Amino acid sequence: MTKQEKTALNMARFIRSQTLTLLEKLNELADAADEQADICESLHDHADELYRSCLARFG
Amino acid sequence: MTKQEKTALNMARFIRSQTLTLLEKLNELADAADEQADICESLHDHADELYRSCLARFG
Repeated sequence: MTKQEKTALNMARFIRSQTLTLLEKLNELADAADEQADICESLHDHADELYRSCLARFG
Repeated sequence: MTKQEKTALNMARFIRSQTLTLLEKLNELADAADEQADICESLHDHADELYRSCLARFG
């Protein structure tokens, strides 16, 4: 991979992990963050899809 | 807002900014990251929607 590709891939990994952490936090807030947790569940799946796509293309 | 809500809101802001940075990086790679940039454009819009939702609910 190029160095520029590696930066992007590392950032995609980081975003996937951050979105999981946020999902956990929103889930822990229960009813007080219910709709937000549902949006974040989708967000995390989308971050995972991006990471996988980068890995397959660059790697 | 609660302190737990503030943590979540701050994290949602951070993720929105990180996804924009990644989008810029993927766009700069042009054809070499085209599909990934298209996924990331959607990802950033979804992060913006999450942030806005948290802000309106917690704030």
